[PDB]
Amino acid sequence: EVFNATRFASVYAWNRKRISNCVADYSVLYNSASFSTFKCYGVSPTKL
Amino acid sequence: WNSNNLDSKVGGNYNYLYRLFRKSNLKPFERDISTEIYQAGSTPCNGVEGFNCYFPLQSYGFQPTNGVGYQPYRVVVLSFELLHAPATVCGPKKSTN
Repeated sequence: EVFNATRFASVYAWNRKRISNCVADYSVLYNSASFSTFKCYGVSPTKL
Repeated sequence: WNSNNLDSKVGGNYNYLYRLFRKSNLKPFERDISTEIYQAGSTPCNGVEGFNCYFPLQSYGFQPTNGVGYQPYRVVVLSFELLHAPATVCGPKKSTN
């Protein structure tokens, strides 16, 4: 729902989401072949 | 040893780089002078860097106005092996008798 929703917020008051007591896989977020730009500083996108 | 006037330049330092992100680990007694771009999964660039490409050869930034932890340190490693040949300061010793 954070990615696919009916509408978003503005920049002066944006949505803040915390991921706690959960688990996910960042492998599906990389092979989507639908993103325009993808920058990931601080760590490698394939070794995080 | 620490160098305060040998490598400490005002306009930074770009002639010395260190590998940080490349996956190829340098084994001992080896050398690799290849300047490539780190590949992150898809889109292997290795010279046409862009989408999902990082610069592993990060710059140091040697400046004389920095702290003691950022000053350049000229490091020299001396490896060898034994039981093959002597040296000079070993000892002046020719055939005695």
